[PDB]
Amino acid sequence: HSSGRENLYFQGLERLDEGLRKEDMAVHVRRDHVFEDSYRELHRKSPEEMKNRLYIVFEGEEGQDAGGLLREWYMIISREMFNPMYALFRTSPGDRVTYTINPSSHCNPNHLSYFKFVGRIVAKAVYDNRLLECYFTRSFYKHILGKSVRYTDMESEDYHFYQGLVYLLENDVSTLGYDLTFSTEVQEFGVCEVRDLKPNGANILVTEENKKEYVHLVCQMRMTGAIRKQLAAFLEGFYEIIPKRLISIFTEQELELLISGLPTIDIDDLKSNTEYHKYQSNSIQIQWFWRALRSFDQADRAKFLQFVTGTSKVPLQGFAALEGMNGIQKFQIHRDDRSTDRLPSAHTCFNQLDLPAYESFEKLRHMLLLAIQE
Ligand code: NA
Repeated sequence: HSSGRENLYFQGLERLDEGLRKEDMAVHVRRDHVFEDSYRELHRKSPEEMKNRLYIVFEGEEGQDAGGLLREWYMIISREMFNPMYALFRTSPGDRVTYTINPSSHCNPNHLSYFKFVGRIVAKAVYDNRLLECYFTRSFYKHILGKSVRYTDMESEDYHFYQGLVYLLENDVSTLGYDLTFSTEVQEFGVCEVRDLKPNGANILVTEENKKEYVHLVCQMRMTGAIRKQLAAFLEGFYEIIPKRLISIFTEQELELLISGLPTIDIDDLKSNTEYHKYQSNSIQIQWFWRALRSFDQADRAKFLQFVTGTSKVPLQGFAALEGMNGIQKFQIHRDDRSTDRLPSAHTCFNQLDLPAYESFEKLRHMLLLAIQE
């Protein structure tokens, strides 16, 4: 990552700055109105204007340290961005801690422009190497990167539908008893429609050799169909500061770490807050697991967390506060029992690692690491 790519990205960004001389720029804001005043103050700016040094003025409160204020301000925008009152962002039902665009955002009639704005902010922060406590779904990170969602990502977004997809994948198409079509229901702006996944989609049956393309098409549609206009607006704001070709250098895991930064994983904390199914605390590959995880630099530790959890966010209260689809859910490890040439797999909504009974430490370590990236 730092092995070349991150650094080209800075090189390429600095090259667009060539001959841009930045200014200082006021943000006049009231304390109880920080978010909306900030919108009013910045949304009509140009992208180039938006690359200026911000300094923030809190109306009618005593003169303060500019640096401390800007930091304070970014923190407020971070939390207020995700305030349910604006109806912009909604939590992952699987991962509880992560956010995407709320399909019901249209009840705020400014939502479209607020989405462009929040896009500009996120990208300004990244541009200026300011870290935000913003934690999105991996599907959302994939959207910024222009990367397609895999059916896997559906487990924490729509459990029943994901279960539907798995069933279709593992079964013969006439074994279903019913037959599917190249179309799904979508509720955009409150309105329900059945959208085709391709021309004449509604009249094209899914078959044994259709079903992969079907699964691909339906996930994209399901994940972005209600969201289209909001995403476009977000992506508009973001790409105006960081061009799409530049940001696309990163993977989805990397992108997240870039915005919010690298998390700290206290392994005594995590270990003290782990559950086991089929394995015991002292099963040999559990001991091997802990030994393995501890041997990871913090890059790989963070990526492992993303893998098993669906986010890089460590809870403020520690891993005893770890959450999942069914509520409070500790990290847990199961022995899966399928063949040993599998990689380990995760189901993030249950904060769950499925770990095969590997024959040796070195094999487990090597195999876990593989699972952590591709
Ligand atoms: Na999770």
